[PDB]
Amino acid sequence: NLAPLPPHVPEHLVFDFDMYNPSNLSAGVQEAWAVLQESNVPDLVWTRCNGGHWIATRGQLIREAYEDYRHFSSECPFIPREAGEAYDFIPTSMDPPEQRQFRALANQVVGMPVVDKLENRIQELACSLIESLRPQGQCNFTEDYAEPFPIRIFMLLAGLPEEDIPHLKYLTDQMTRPDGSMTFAEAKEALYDYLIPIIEQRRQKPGTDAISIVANGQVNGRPITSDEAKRMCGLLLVGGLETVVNFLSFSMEFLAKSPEHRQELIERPERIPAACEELLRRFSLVADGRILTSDYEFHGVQLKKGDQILLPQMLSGLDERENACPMHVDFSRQKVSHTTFGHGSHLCLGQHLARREIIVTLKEWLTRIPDFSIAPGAQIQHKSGIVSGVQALPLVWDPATTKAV
Ligand code: HEM
Ligand SMILES: CC1(C)[C@H]2CC(=O)[C@]1(C)C[C@H]2O
Ligand SMILES: [K+]
Repeated sequence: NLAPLPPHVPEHLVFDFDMYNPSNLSAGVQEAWAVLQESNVPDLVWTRCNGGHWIATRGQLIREAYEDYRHFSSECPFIPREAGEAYDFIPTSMDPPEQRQFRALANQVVGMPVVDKLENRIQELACSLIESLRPQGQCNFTEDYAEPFPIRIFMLLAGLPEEDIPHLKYLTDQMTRPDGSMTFAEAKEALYDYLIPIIEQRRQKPGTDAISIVANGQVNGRPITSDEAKRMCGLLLVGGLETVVNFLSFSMEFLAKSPEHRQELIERPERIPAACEELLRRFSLVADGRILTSDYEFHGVQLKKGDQILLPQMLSGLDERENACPMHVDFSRQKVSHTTFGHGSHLCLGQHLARREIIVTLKEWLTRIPDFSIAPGAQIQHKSGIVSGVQALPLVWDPATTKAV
């Protein structure tokens, strides 16, 4: 239901958008969010859903807010408030100056030098999974590739057993698209419960895995504490288990529905890096926010200290004012503008791993399975949250049109 309208919010700014169950979700989750950018809607609106919060609907305001960390703090970055308050991951729950020291440590496990390290294991696993699917002429892409590929890469990088994936995937699901079986705080508690003994073991007997690197690392000189290491590893788990996993399904659903864009990439494989970028814009999928540190007049709207503001990273690139014809996918876009990996001091540290996983998937899938479609009669359902997603993606192809390499 709807929270009572606070006294300082004018009535002409009310627009009751539900980020966990938007009205037009049946048309596609990105399209459902894009109703916030129709001609009747102001640049900054208030929704009474999920406890009541502001929403910035346009790339210009979203970028400005993410840059101004003095007014828009990441101390409480999730809606609803009880989730944002419980949220204490590092570095995301910190503002500069304190935040920055932890980014260098995190960069040690997912930074560009490390991604070049994993280059061939990433390639090897993608090829292995796709060739296993190729003769079947069908798959459930979410379960058969979108989950195993990024998650098994992350679990190897973190030195965690693959048998733990269903448990951990359940918990990160509850932090991003809750089904109501757990609050965010309970899921976060359960994630830390998993991590605490592992952190302890790898500070006594350190190794070469990402948890060992974070847990034995230094933070601008001084040792990291066990608690900080846990709060960093929690974040890396969510990123490894929820981001590329869900993005790959949006991308493959689009290609399965658009033979012309497929053929363009088969005909012209060197455009695949650019296509990755244009797909990251069109099927952007993260939406978090900030909390006001003081009363502040922002673009002619009076924001109050403690107000939460959703700053949908998803919406910047779908904004017609940043990209003409924003809902159309054009691999030859001159200037692809988006904030899919965030903006400001919290720019995604995993984005280099993410791009490699996406580009390797596209190259290696189209090589072996150039021609595929949605299974006949299937209605693809999307789900909305902090990270939006695809419920299921049944694909079909003629094994005779395929190639083993
Ligand atoms: C398509 C894939 C991905 C997308 C769209 C994405 C998106 C984002 C966004 C929007 C933020 C900024 C959050 C904010 O400002 O509140 C972020 C931060 C971050 N992401 Fe990613 N992410 C992706 C993949 C990953 C992966 C695979 C990892 C692996 C560990 C990762 C690690 C991080 C970290 C550590 C931060 C925090 C940086 C900081 O707070 O200083 N990301 N991501
Ligand atoms: C918003 C995020 C997607 C981003 C920062 C978070 O807390 C995430 C949920 C995981 C990481 O990639
Ligand atoms: K918090």
